[PDB]
Amino acid sequence: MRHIGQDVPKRHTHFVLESRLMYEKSFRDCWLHSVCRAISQLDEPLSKTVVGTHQKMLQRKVTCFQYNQYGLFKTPYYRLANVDRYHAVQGVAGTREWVPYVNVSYWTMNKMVRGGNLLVHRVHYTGWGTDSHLKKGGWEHRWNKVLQRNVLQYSRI
Amino acid sequence: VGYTPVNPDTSPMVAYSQYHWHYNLPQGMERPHSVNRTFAAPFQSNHSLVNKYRGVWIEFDMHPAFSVALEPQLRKLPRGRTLPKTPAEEVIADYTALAPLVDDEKTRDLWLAKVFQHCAFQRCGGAMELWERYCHQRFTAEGATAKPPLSLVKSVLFYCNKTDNSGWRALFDRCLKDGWNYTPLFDTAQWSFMLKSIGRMGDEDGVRAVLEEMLDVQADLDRVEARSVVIALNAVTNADVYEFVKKYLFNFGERKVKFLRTTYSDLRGHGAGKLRIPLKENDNMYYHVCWHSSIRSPRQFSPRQLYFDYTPSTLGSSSHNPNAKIDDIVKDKIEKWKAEGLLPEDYVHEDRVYDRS
Amino acid sequence: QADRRTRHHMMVDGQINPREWFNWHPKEYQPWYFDRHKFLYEQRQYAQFHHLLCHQVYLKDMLHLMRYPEPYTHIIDCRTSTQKMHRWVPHSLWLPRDEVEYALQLSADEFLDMYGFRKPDKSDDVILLSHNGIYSEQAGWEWKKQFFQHVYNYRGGTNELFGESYSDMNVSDVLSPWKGPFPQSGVFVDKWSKRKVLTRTGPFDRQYEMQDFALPDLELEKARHPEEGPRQNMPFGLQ
Amino acid sequence: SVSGVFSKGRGIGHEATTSILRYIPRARVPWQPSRFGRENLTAADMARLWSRGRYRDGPGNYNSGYCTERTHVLEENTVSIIPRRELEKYMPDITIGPKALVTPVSLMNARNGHRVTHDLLHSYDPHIGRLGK
RNA sequence: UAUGCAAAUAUAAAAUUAUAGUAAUUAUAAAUUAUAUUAUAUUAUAUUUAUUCAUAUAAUUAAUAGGAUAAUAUUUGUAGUUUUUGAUACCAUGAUAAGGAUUAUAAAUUGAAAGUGUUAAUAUCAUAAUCAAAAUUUAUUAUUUAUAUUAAAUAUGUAUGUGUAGAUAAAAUAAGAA
Ligand SMILES: O=c1ccn([C@@H]2O[C@H](COP(=O)(O)OP(=O)(O)OP(=O)(O)O)[C@@H](O)[C@H]2O)c(=O)[nH]1
Repeated sequence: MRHIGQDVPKRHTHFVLESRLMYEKSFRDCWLHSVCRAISQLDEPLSKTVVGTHQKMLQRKVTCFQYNQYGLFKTPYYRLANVDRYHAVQGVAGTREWVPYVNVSYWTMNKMVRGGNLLVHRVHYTGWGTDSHLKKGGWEHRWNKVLQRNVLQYSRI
Repeated sequence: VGYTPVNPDTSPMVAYSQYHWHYNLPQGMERPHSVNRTFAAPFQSNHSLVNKYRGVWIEFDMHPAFSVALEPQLRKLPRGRTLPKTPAEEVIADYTALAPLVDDEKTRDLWLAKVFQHCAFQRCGGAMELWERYCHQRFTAEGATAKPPLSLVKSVLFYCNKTDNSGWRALFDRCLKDGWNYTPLFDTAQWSFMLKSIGRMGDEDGVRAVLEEMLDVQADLDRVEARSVVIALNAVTNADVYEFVKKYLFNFGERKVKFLRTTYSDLRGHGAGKLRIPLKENDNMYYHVCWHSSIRSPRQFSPRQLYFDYTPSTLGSSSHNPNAKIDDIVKDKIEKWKAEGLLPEDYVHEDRVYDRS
Repeated sequence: QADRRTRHHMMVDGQINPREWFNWHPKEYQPWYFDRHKFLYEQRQYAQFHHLLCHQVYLKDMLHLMRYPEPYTHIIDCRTSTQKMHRWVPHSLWLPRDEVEYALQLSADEFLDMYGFRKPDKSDDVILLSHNGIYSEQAGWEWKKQFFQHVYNYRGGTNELFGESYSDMNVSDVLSPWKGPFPQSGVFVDKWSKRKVLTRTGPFDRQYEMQDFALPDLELEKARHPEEGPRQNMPFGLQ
Repeated sequence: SVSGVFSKGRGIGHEATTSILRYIPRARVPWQPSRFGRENLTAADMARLWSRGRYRDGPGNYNSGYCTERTHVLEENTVSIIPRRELEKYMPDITIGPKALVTPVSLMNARNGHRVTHDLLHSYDPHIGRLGK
């Protein structure tokens, strides 16, 4: 500690591990927090079994439990900073300084593509690439096609 | 380039260089590999077998008619992996009151073996009178010719080991090869219990005899629990049996000796509360076990610790040493010449230079 | 505080510092087992002779052969210095190791008329006995070089068979301290960076480490080191 | 001219094994012979180091509710901690205790192997929270 | 601005400088180096549109450890403090960007290598790092203009003033310009 015999060239690389740990905490708490939030603010009666006071008292108690839950992962994903795992450079998702597939910053992506470190193919800079969906509608169309392939393809039981 | 390494599997430049397969060249398997077939390792698990019985089995098997007849009595005796908590004196009284009635030597022996097992589980030392009442007259006395059942002898050994009784030798000597020859049928659990009991009892010759018999009969030293071996080897103090233990310790495997050292250290240190009876201090055996583990284990390299006090030669470091002795080399040469005989033998040599210290 | 034996300087007293983790060829770090308690010729010193080692024969086998002999197992007593030998091992034939190199080159009659017995036919088993089983092993090397099918060595030999103490080829397990500098034959140069690197040989090697290692007996070990710790010349965290 | 992050440390094994085990050399790591881990820290140093682990809602943070300092200097302007009694007047007190943090085994699978809501991930293997014990 | 007063480069020569003593030779030459289309001729340039531009916070980076249906390891629960010193709040070698002026129709692309914060040898008090709810003074940024106006993570109260000074931005590619 205190930069005495540091092994990693960059101190900030440990923030990547910290971000992974916060993602794991989100994995733990994403169900309990969502269930508590859903129960707390549901005005309509839950069912025949619980109505009126038996429901409002339960909502108050579950909200109290959620508040008492120390260390619950409240923060959303979009507000968690993204830091490269190669050079610990911060980039914000949605801009051009971060790529979604490789999870590395713009500078790291440029360095890796300019060297040989990531098998990618070159396309025209002012085009829509080679994907049919991108040519058809663009980013939103390919996003919707990903949704359709994932969920809407299945006739759920 | 840089401090961060480059992974060749992900980097396409390495994968497509002249030292790997280019993507234009056909992609196909080259030199199929068979590692699991040429030399397959046995399954050694770091974690112990969870479903193991972890105890001595008595091989209870009697005639079904006798078993169902004695079922009301046998409910109190232990069943397969089921141990009732009936008081031991109750079953002892039931046996001493009902054994003459049932006319079957094998059934009586099995019932007495179950009684011994139950009283051993309860650690009730009063049941040896049952052995003296029933078995001692005909199975082991003044050259008894009877052949006791394996179940009964195993149960008696388990009971005597549990109660730390001093009468186990009279039965073990009969159970050697020249007598009953029941040694090869003893389970590794039985051997571990015997070793632990003898180590607690502090018998110097018992441990040596048991270890030699185990090696002779091919008992599985690796599967014998480490704690029993540690307790057995803690009690040796005499020089002869200590030398025997030193030469015998090479039979165990490398992992076994390493974990023997680990268990010995933790038990005589932090794990002193693990044992019901604290272990006596035997620093000689502790040091020898640690040393033997160090010998057996592969030796790493620690150059700084090895050569911390290393000093170069006088002639090698003369230029870098301000006050070093150089006439010592001439003196050594003169001594070598005198030993060779070229110089006169034992000729008086005066100092060639001043002494600067 | 800082010391010449604790700092990282590459060169001390003009020679390569052996106290640097980066100053040693990587093959030295590879795991290895102690072998000083093994047989003399099974130790790592005879690396070029390891491929020529003979098989074994034990006391039980030797006693069984003495009680019940067989026509085609030549028991060769390869002991020199006839003044030392007193007893006769049964069913033994005298073929000294100092003469075996030429003896194995002779023909059948050429060997019979010189040694009083015929050639072992290069197919029958031969079992070699000598003091401490040293000359017997050295002779078994020659027999194997002459391509005899079955050559066995009796480790311990007549010395352990008759309970005497004869030490042919007097050799001391310990070695005298390396008074000279590090030999040039042990200096390793990197094939890429061309840096000078050391090797476990000369002044420091595995034999020196083994002979310096601690004794098995605690009461004898405590005699070597002084009171209040075995090693106090070094800092607390380097021991 | 010697500087040190921690001025005192304690050993792991007590005075029943080390006195005999010291005679056997230990092959320490060649490039770092002296090591100093968390299990080797003193009680106060280990406590103050573990308090600083959590980003917030932890004793290390100056304003997390579990601090112990009487005052905190903020931008060259001293400030006084509002005690729990004074906070209670306008902050309603809801507190269940250790039972609230823990969750049932049937919910452990849904919570992905975690039975504790504590912000430090608790693992049941005896190797991650590996202190001396 | 020739009337007087005034020999004067058109060369008989001996390495530079110097009173014909001062220093150690002195000069000179060639090649190359960013300033100058010419008026049919390897291209008609000349039109449209636009310009009130702003944001960063609460300190500890230096180990491996396997579990059900497997012929048996409590290795259940694996326990040896302390001699080193840089990418950190300067500095601590290299490396990718932006920047259209002459190789043209043709079976064709209108974006450059001359270098842009993070990356691989110089050290010598350095704990500066997001996990929410936060503090314009800083060159490099296309905002919605007068029928209907705040519901889900909390999300902009300011400047109506004759399409209005100076200064300045963009486009000759499925578009329409000679
Ligand atoms: O290998 C192990 C590990 C742990 N133990 C623990 O030892 C405790 C008792 O301590 P001991 O193991 O010293 O007593 P004992 O000789 O009477 O034990 P048994 O042979 O009858 O088992 C027991 O309660 C058990 O959990 C073992 O007996 N053996």
